[PDB]
Amino acid sequence: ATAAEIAALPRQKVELVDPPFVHAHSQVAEGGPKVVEFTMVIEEKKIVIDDAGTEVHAMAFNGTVPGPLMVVHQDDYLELTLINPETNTLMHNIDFHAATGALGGGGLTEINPGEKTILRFKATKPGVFVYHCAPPGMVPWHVVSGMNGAIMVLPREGLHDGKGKALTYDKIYYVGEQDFYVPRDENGKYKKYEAPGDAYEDTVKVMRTLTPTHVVFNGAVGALTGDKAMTAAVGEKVLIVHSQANRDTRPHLVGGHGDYVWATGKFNTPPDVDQETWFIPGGAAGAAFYTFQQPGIYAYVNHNLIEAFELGAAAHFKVTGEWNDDLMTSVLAPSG
Amino acid sequence: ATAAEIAALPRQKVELVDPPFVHAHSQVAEGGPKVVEFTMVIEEKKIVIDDAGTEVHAMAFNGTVPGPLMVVHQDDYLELTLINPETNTLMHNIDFHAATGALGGGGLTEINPGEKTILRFKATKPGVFVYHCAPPGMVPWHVVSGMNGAIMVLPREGLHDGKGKALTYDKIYYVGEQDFYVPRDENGKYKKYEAPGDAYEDTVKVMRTLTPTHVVFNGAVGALTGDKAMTAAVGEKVLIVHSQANRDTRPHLVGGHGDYVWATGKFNTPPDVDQETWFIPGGAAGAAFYTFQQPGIYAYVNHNLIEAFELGAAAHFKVTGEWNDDLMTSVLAPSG
Amino acid sequence: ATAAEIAALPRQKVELVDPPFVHAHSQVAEGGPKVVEFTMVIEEKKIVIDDAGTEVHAMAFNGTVPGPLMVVHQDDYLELTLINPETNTLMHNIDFHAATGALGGGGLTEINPGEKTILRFKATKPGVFVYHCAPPGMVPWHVVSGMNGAIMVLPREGLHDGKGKALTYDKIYYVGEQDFYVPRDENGKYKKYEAPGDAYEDTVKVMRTLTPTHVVFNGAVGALTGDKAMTAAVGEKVLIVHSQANRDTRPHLVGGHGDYVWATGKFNTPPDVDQETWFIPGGAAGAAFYTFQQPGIYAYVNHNLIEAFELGAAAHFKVTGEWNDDLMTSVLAPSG
Ligand SMILES: O=N[O-]
Ligand SMILES: O=N[O-]
Ligand SMILES: O=N[O-]
Ligand SMILES: [Cu+2]
Ligand SMILES: [Cu+2]
Ligand SMILES: [Cu+2]
Ligand SMILES: [Cu+2]
Ligand SMILES: [Cu+2]
Ligand SMILES: [Cu+2]
Repeated sequence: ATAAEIAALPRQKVELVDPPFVHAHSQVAEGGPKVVEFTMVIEEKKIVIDDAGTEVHAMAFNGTVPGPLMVVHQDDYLELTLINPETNTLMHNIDFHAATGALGGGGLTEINPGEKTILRFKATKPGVFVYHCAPPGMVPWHVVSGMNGAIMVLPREGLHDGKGKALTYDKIYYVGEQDFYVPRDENGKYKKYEAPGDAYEDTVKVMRTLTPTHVVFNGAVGALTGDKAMTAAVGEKVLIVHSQANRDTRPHLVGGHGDYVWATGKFNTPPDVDQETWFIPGGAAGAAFYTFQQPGIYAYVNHNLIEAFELGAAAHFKVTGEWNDDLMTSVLAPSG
Repeated sequence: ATAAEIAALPRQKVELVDPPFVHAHSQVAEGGPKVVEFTMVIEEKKIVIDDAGTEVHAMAFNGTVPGPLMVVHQDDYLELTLINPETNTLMHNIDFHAATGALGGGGLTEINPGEKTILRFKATKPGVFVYHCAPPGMVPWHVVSGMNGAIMVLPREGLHDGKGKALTYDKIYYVGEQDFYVPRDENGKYKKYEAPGDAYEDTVKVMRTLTPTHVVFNGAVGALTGDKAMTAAVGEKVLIVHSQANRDTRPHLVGGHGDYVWATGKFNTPPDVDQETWFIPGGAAGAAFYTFQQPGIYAYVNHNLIEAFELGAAAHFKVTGEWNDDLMTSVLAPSG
Repeated sequence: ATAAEIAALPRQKVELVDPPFVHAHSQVAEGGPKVVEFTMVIEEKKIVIDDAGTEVHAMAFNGTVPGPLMVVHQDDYLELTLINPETNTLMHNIDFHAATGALGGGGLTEINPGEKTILRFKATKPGVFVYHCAPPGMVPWHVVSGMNGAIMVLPREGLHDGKGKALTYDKIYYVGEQDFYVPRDENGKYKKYEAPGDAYEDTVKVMRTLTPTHVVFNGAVGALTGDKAMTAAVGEKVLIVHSQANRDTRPHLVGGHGDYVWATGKFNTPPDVDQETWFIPGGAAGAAFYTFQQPGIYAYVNHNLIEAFELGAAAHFKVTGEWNDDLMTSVLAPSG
């Protein structure tokens, strides 16, 4: 397309929403290609990641960890206005794994505190993709400080299974998984720092052990539980997008399955089916489609159970509806 | 189907056998859907896992680590009677990843010592699936104490390749891989405990390093080597079911291949072919089909070779038959 | 084929080149099956792997880490003459994951210093495969000392996508990724030794932590950068073969994609497409095909960013050509 043709395309400004929710969109594209506009302000901010009060100096796109899910359709253009407020202290940028050129956009979006930039790229490939900050020489530190999220590039005709049958979800959730490396003192207690820079040296030492102290969903142990548990109903079709920008994960819906899973996150790659536990490598996003069949509470976890239950990688789903005794029944309840 | 229809299905009791062997079954279903009954007694007992007398207080379904492989066909019902003797000290339950609802059955099978329960579930999806104990609040501790196994839900018409041709094995083995986390004193010696609970704190500390002290097959270093090597003959077709309920593994048959590998373990997902090393994520089972072409001793390992040869994840296959010089030949033996 | 039939086949002597380059070959087979001859001399030598002068006692096939890529076609025979110079101190052998029998050839190629051997095997399965040394009792030590490489067994008809359309590359690069476990002294300084055997005990203790001190490409931090950055031009199709003989990796071309990726490395397994980050388990090789569309510098990394940017797993591609503003453009460059 020529600059003239792109300039003639319609523009649509989208208001982002905080994970695990996803901004309104249509699965099947409405009309032809458009330039979809998003705006995100970067906030370096202290966040608490567990019940003990452990703090992390997060580097957050749009103020959240993970950053929000941006949704467009194949061949649409995503135009991001990225702002680094003067209140921040570090330079930041953004690398869209969905984009082509200049290190995912990283080479064209380096902004110091007090600056902004607008990047536009054509979303030529359909799938879910990670996006993350990557300042030369300080790449992993920004990413494991929570500066990452994902986008979804839907095929213009929506999702289909491996044989061409349409797959239409009733609702979608975006689960961003984050590995944190928090320094500890001599008593094994997590340390707190005044400014982000103060924690750098101590944090890199922990990062080098390749052993996170916390592995969480939506920025904190238990973030997606209780009144923040995800919800569904028997018969409801749910797409769960999951990302991990730095480390491998293996999602599992306890009590359910992944009916169709684009484990690589790419929609032109046929989805695996009837999955118990799928695998998403560090640096990628994946998506699982499931139709709930039983009511009750479900856990959704990274299936290295130590990471799930000791480190924080566990969420819950509350599901309404009628119990199905054909699928499962307690013939004899626990008894002597 | 109707309530009367389910109640009218035949019921069949099957006797289990210890891993790596598998109980009698037919690859193609015999007759229509049935309710297949199994019974397993849980045994908490000390087992020695290496050549230095290292002990683990195992939590073993049917007295073995891994628990036995249960085999049924798609749309049969699996009805398990699970028994927790009064001589045990902990509450246990079971989550079948093959099942749908109540956390895989975990929510309906919590049995204290002195209790039993009977769970029935319809095996709606074909494939090999992990099953494991999962008491709320102590899930990884039970799983890494060896309380896990797998089941195989065969398609009613048996296995097929990606093109629809039948794949009929001559024999099948079940290799359960276990990551253990045994505490050590300050001198580096593995600690011993009187009761399972006594080791809880020390064990969770090791678990949090995400670094197992041992990674073994069939519950101990060298359990499937030497006089306990698995066997085959040139020309024989073998299915090797492999599971890991908590941590990733990458099986490899040294000197062989995985001709067809359902790496995700699900039969409706076409198998990868001609594999050198496949990948099974923690929380899943996989299956590899191979026709032996050469006689001799083969090693079968988790291909992180440190895990295989330093930590214990190495098994052997002893294969009889005629050597094929076309496939391989020493043109010039080692010589000065 | 009979011994006589094999004896009658034409032979072709190949001259190997140092990674990441690949020796001359034809994608589509030129004529019928042949016996392709290769010769490699094993060199035990010191290599410096980081800018702090850290040393590793490398055990290098052909004198490099990784060993060179050998290319043949399906059903050709690969005849390797392996030499262990009297100047070396250890016995070595070779296991080709591409081969069938005798532990991949390892059981037939054990040569002490001063000996040589000639092994011939039929390349019956198409794809990229790892090859590595594996002396009984000291397998991982040789592999993590850099004694591994890969070979590519091309289909006779060249590469094809999942629907049969031909995929012909303009350039091919071989990236061998190595996990190193270098002992440190009481002050965190890396130790040096005057003999390979002298570091054995210290090295095994680090290996057991399953935590590498370095993760590098072509044997050293920054190896494939600067004077060694890989090159291409906009419009060129490039195949990147990547192997890791002992530990998992997750390749990612920063600013690009894996248009077609045989993640399992096997050509009869259809490639995944539009990949952002692919996964190669320890003990395997994989291959990604990409057509460059933007000029500039690209980073190529293992996407656990700590492994890439703290431990050393990062390479660069320098691409020439015209920038494409349709694919990506800076609407507003970084500014106040
Ligand atoms: O089935 N998840 O523990
Ligand atoms: O080919 N197994 O080391
Ligand atoms: O997109 N690689 O950090
Ligand atoms: Cu940043
Ligand atoms: Cu990235
Ligand atoms: Cu238990
Ligand atoms: Cu589970
Ligand atoms: Cu060697
Ligand atoms: Cu190997």
